[PDB]
Amino acid sequence: QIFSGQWLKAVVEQLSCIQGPALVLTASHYETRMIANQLGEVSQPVYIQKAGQALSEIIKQYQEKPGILISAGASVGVSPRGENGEQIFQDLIITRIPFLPPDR
Amino acid sequence: MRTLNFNGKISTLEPLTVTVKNAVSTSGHRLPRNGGFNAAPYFPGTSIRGTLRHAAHKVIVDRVGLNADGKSPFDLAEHFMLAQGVDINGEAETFAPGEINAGAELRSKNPLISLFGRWGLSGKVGIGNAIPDGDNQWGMFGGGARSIMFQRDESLMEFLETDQVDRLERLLEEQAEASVDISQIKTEQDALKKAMKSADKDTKAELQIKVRELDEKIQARKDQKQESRESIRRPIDPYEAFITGAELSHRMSIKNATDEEAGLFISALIRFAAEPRFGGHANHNCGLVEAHWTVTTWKPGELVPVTLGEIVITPNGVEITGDELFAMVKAFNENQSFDFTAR
Amino acid sequence: MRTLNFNGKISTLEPLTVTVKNAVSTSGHRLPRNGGFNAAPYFPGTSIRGTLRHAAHKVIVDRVGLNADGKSPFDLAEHFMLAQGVDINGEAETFAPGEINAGAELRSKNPLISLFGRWGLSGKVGIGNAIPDGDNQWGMFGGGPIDPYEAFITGAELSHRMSIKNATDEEAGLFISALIRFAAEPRFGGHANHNCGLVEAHWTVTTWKPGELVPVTLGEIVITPNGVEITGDELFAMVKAFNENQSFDFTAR
Amino acid sequence: MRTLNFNGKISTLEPLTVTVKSGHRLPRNGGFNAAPYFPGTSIRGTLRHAAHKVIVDRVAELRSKNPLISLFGRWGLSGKVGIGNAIPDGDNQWGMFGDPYEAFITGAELSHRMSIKNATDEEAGLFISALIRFAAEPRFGGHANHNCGLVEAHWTVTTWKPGELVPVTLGEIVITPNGVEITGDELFAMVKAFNENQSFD
Repeated sequence: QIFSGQWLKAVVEQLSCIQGPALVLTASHYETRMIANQLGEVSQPVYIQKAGQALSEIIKQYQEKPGILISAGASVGVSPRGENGEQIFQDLIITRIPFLPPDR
Repeated sequence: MRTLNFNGKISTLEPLTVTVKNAVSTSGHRLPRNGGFNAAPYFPGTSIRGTLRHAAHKVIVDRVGLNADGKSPFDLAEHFMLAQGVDINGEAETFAPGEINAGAELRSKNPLISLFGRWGLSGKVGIGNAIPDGDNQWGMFGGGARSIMFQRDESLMEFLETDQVDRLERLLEEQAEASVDISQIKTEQDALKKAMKSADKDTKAELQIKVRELDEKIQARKDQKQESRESIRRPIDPYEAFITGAELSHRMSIKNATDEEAGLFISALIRFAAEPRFGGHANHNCGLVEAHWTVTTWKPGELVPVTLGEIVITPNGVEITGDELFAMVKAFNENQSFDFTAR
Repeated sequence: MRTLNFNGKISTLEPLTVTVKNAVSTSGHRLPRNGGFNAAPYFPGTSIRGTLRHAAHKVIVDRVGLNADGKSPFDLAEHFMLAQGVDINGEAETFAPGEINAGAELRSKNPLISLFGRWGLSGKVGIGNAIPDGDNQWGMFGGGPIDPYEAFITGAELSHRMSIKNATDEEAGLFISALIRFAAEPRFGGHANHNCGLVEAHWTVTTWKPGELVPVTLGEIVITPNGVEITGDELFAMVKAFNENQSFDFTAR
Repeated sequence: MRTLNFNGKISTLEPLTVTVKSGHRLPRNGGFNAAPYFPGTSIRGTLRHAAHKVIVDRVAELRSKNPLISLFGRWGLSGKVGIGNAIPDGDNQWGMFGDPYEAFITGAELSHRMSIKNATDEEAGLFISALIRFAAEPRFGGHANHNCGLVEAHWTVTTWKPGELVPVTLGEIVITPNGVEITGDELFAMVKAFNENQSFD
């Protein structure tokens, strides 16, 4: 599970090229870690789903302050609804297709 | 030109230990296990072979004799080739044409190298591992703790001058503050080790960089502690060892051994028996062993092996039975035609 | 230049206990058991090694002499080097190439450090584990909400064995003198309170010239509460050898 | 810094009971069938009480000031004194008397060894005075009501200056209900050296 540097760079630059609040949905929390680390602290402050972190705290925190929300497989559906029932993200970024690992 | 199998037992007069680098998980000093975590520990044949090889080297240098000042005729390269088996000047190659049929003559001239071989010359002697007979017979010895002399006996305060008393009490206070802060450090370090034990794949390598940095920091904290860089009142790590009286079945074999080579090996056992020490912890007198070997040969083609004799190493003496072994030692001593220099 | 093996017995006038943190468990102060939970307890060689190392230390400092003030010429660093083998000053150099032969020179000038090693310097002396001969020679003592400690019993015969490796006349002299001084207070292990540790041991000093088929007994050293008898003129020769040598630069290293 | 070894016998004329604090069995010197012994803990307690009563009656550096902690010592400081066990010399000499108790028969002959480590003159004199006050109330163990504490002892003091091959026998102490009997000029010198002690505490 090494993410090719070319891919990480391309994804990070494309995310940085966004211009509005976004919900970057990764598959694994390690992909979140790598994107957060390589992402050079761009504006619209980023928000990361720490392994095990309940999504409620982070989602509510991001509701008030919008910006890049790098979630993961822990997204568990639900919705990143704006407080008064309005879309507070314009860009749903699927970094990679959440392919399940081989079960040998 | 017979194959001699010394089959027998090593009784452990004082605990038998060995620090095999692979065996010792940094958790603690563990005796090299005979496969997996839970197998029966064995004493390596490597350590026994090294001890017997150094004994044979000492036999060879003593038999050659020393000069009036007491210097062996050999040079450094010759000693290293004899005992360590390593060539200093690089004149040792494997499967090289031209040294073929130089093995017979070289072995005849150098019974030691014939026995224990060199780089590219097969050693006729194989020194098996020591396998305990019974269950148990291994445990943790040593342990204890180095201590401050002056909390153990106050009388030594009366030898030390007042300035040295001041130095010793600044040494106590600095060792104790280093202790407490190294301690809280290790406590967060092991909570982080728990985090690692529940971290993911390829995220723990950054926490491991962090750990190596912590380590560097620790060693610097150590450095900048003036003279007493090292904790004095520190507990001593236990070393696993075979209990006193442990019976360890041993199988050694000299393949196609001439009477000269067998004589040199036996004399090497006579000289080893003067200090029957194996392994380490010789500070704790570890390694002392009394060992009895029934030497049996087996003429190829014959259905059963004949017993040439018995070699019993004991603190009271070395008993050699059977005229074959005496004749072998005498044959080796009498033969003046050995050369342990050049090639 | 010889290897001296001391083989013999320790008779425990009062019990003998040792609080080895490895052995001691929630039950209390229990001797290391020589293997499993049920094997015969042995008195660790570490304790006897420490006791004899410190006897050697005290004889070395007293034969160095004391000033009118009542203090020894030695500094703290060399005291620690001799007794605990800890490089206080802080120049170890491990297997330093320059040290390669200076160690021998160090052995010439510092018989104690040669006898009892330091970090990097192999000690000639090996102090083994004492083990009881018979059975049920160990019980609990210390009755008093008081933890009882395990110890050997009065008169327990413990088969001890030491070994000086390639001992010069002066190194073995230093060791024998260390034993003569240790006989003044023949105390091992702990519980010096309750008097546990005081022992009455005796050793057969036997040497073995490498190559010879049998060792030759140089004599006997018996330590008893009524004195120390050294039979065999050779041991006396090694003792006077160490005593009369004035060429030990213990300050240096 | 002199090291005093007090080697000697205890003659008991009555049952010496201990362990007042399944049956009442004497403490076992190894195994189950081996010989019994008298616990040094009780002797050490009695001697501690004796030193405490003597010092209250009278009234590194810390050891120098106060001999009491020098002899016995708190948890921190090491105690100079060591109180051995009392082992029977001959076969039997103990019976079941009396929740009946087990104790040494009248006339039992008991070997006892004591020491003072690297003793100095002052606190050695305090130790000897503490022994001297023991003939008045030579009590070991409880059963005060049953009076089961009457003991007699003879103690050969033997110093040994480190380095010599032999110890020198300073003198003898006999503690009997008839009184205290003391020999050796040096021992009286130590006692005279304790009379003018200036430790207080």
